[PDB]
Amino acid sequence: GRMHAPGKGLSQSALPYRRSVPTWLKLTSDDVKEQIYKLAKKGLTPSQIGVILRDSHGVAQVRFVTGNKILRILKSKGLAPDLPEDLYHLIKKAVAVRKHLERNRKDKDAKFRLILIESRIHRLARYYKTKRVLPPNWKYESSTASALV
Amino acid sequence: VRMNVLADALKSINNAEKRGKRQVLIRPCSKVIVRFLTVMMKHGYIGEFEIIDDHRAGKIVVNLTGRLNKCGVISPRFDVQLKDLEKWQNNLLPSRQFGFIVLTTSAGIMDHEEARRKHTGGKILGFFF
Amino acid sequence: GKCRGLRTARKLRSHRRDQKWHDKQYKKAHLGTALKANPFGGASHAKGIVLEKVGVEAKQPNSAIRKCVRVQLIKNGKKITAFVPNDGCLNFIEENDEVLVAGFGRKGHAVGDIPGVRFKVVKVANVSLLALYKGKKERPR
RNA sequence: GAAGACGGUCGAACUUGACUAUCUAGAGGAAGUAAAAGUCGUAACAAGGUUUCCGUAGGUGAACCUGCGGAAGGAUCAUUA
RNA sequence: ACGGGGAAUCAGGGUUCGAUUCCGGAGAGGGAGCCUGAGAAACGGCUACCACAUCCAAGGAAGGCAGCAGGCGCGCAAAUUACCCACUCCCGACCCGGGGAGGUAGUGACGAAAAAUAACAAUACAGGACUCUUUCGAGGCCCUGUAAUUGGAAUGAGUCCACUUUAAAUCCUUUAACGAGGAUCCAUUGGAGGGCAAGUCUGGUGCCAGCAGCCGCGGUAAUUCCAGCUCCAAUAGCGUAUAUUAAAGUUGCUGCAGUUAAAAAGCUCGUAGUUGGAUCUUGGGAGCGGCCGUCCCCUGCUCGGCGCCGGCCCGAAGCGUUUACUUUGAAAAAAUUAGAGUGUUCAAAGCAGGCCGCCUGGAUACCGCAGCUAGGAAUAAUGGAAUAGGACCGCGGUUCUAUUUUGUUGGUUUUCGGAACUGAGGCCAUGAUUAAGAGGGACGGCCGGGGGCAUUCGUAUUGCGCCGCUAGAGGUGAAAUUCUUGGACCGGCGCAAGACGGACCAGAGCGAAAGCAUUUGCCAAGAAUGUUUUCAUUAAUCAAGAACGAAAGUCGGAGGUUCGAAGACGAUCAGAUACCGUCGUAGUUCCGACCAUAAACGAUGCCGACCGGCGAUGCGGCGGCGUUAUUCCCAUGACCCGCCGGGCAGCUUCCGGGAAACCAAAGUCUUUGGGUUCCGGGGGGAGUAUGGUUGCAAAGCUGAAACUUAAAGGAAUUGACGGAAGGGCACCACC
Repeated sequence: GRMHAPGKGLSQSALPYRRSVPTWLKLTSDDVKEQIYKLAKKGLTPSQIGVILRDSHGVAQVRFVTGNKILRILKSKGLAPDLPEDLYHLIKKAVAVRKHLERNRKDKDAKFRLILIESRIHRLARYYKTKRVLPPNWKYESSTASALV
Repeated sequence: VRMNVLADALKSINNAEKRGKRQVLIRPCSKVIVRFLTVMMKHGYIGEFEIIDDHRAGKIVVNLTGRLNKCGVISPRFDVQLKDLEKWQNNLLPSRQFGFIVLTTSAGIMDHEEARRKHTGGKILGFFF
Repeated sequence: GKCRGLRTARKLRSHRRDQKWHDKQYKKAHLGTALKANPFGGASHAKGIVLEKVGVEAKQPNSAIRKCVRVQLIKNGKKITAFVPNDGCLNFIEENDEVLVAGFGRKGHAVGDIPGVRFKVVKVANVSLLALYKGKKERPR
């Protein structure tokens, strides 16, 4: 069951049993990391990196090929973003909605969906403060939000 | 959401045996389910089972007789002294002649009758008869 | 119970505590309003002084005249219509007599045919109304 | 070394006013409940003779009536290329 | 409301009580202040004030029973103005005195224990064993029961000498004498319709009197009243009123309920609260009994004893992830409770007792929680290294520091111990469990009357103008009001305004709910599917707080086509402030601000798991003969046949449940425990009064009590009934 919907969807990605790398994949773990760096430098998220990789370069899971996963490869060298991509995207969506709702006070549905998105943010913020990957001093305020692109 | 995985298991193999199934898939898996089942097996209530290893939590497939009248969880896992264990088997089993409260002691997950002779109480997991 | 948490003692106790007030038998005993408005002030019996002898018309079905006695209670100064038991026992009650008065049986609820009379007369002038009815004691005058 | 006095201190009490917990008197008003047979009707139960009911308005001797939206607990589980 | 030890009840949980003899506290009419003393804020000490009250030669003096008696008062409610220090202890200078503390009697149906009110025979009698008889009857060797029948034998209630008892008595025990046939030395209390044991008896009354906890009885054969006889129940007791416990699974932790009986917030977000996925050690070594059973072992570094040529085996300290949990240990006043022993004559009790000077007891258990202790490490929480200030290693630098140290005594820095700051190397297999049929986020092509802003269209309606022809038109069950030769209604062309979005339109879709339907564009949003993308427990539900919230209604604008609360009429009618009709203001519409409610309904909280079958439909995806279109193949649409997920549904089934109606959920519930929120407790009074709070108002949210009541209610069955539907019959119906 979804967080802020009645939806009981089951559209999950389903990894195979065999964590063992396939045969055909000729790229060594280092050249995969080198290509991950090349994608990160272009300005892509670990989500967008992983998609571009498995599509055009036949690398199912970076964790399967290498040891580690894409953010931890970004983070080790310091190509990772300061605030997480998923909490970035909710703040990005909240600034989009709030801009729409500046000149559309009639749009009561928007206003309700804003409160649902605000709740997704506060909920993730609270999680990342327990894991100290955000400052304890940090708090998403909608007036301070437009600077956080 | 799913919170007591041992509840999902015992209710699913209870539902299944009431229906008359020869075996039943119980599609999350924990070490506590596996110890509980081995206790039900040692007293011959269920048949020799099978733990399917995916690389997540397992799935178990449990051969059934028609001996298991009911298995069940006690949630929450109440603490049971050796004093109190009479009052549980008094109100939670269908007789003194059969039925077994499983309770997780320090010694290990086991029936109430071994918790007597080992002289160790602990937390009631469930029961079966 | 609808919260079987191991750490839920106060919700379960504090709910039960709150929902006991929705019981009648509890709400009655555990407020002053039932014990204050009680004409006897929570006492079993009560001596009072007859100020008139009163015929009360029985209920809808059956139809006699129930011979009760209007009483000024001593302790409170409160007004009570109290029934007089067996056949021809209102003949034993001179006016301005100190009568000992009990409940009727239903813990301050109206009994049988008698509308809003919760009390019976037990003794009259400190002589028992059963003893007068059986003729064992004679009325001291 | 007694009385006694000044000052401090603890502080009962008293006067004055306000705040206030309970009990009691109350012209009049306005309810409710209980009666064996009061008056005007017939609102409701049968499509109860305008289907009933909900919310909200206004109105009227009275039950009530009417507007607007809703419900079936409807008097239709259906009405035909 | 003094607290506790405890009391009652009691399946297991509980509920109620504890003023009351033991512990601790407090106070001496209310407050206050203090003297003495080791100890007092003392009151059978003092000092004031307040209240009350005593004596008075009227100047003054004296008071504190919530000590023992006793009195008044208050009440439903509670005893003698007794004897005694002999017991128990206490005080004193004290073997010696004193103690209303305490003991002993008196009153005492609070309550508890034991336990008389007759037993036995002979007779009439009757029922049941047996030879015997069809039936009767015979016998009673065997029984058993009843008659104010008779007969002795009984023993204490009482009376009473004596002893014993005891401070002196009393009671008890012992014991002379008296002491029983209507054993008058006289058993009551409540009942006898049902619940509920026991009269359809007799006399009286006649819905009166009365009974009656409830249902009911009473109006002339009363099983219920008032009595008589009789019978029942408990019995020296039994009834009544009231609190309270069980019964009450009608407060529900064990363990209740919430579609319709009372009950799920209108809907969603949301913080504390509560609950929270899987995962991190196992194999064997040693030994016994007849392959299976029961045991010991699978952390490491300062001080000495089973020994040995600086250390090997082991003993005792001290550091050792932190908690819950379980088991053990210490410790925890008695009295009570359980309980061991023990003939108080039995018993309640008691703590004693037993043996021809001796022996023996005065045990033991339980004492939630919190605290202390030591094993176990399953379950649950918590932890450690991820810009490496990370281990385990040995090394080289720097600030301050025990002295064993120069034969005993003058100046030192050192090794050495020991602690900080810090530089490099090696070494670690060097450090990140998995990626939930949990969740978020990205991505992809879709999808939808989802929302907003704008744009656009369509008839129709009303009004207006023009043209035509004619007298009616509207309206109703029937009429009337209204319009109308100043041309209405009608027909044709236009114009204007404001509503509204037919048919397509579905048990179809979307939305949290309320809600959402002309075209087109913009705007952000969204579920579902697809995914070998990413984060990696981020979650579920939720007091506080919050968003949205039909219609009506309120305030200020704009507009006013239709419809139409109020109102004006016109009918119907007995009346008709209504249903019907013609006008018709507020309103209906738009904008800004309130209001926060609906049968806001699936009358059904949300999340999760599991348990039937079937064909449909909507969205996405995937696969498969064929037909058709873009024809020129493709690949996409449209059908076709399947599968998968998610959704709105439907049919069916003895899954199972339920009071049923019914429900694939309302099931997986006495075989009762997956998580969590709200909420119900017979009907009324009442969603009322009152207080708060929100609102301009209308009102909303929270919300009693007195009092009243034996039912109100749910589902289903049968009948009657209908101003419901259909079928059928009849010249007591019609044709």
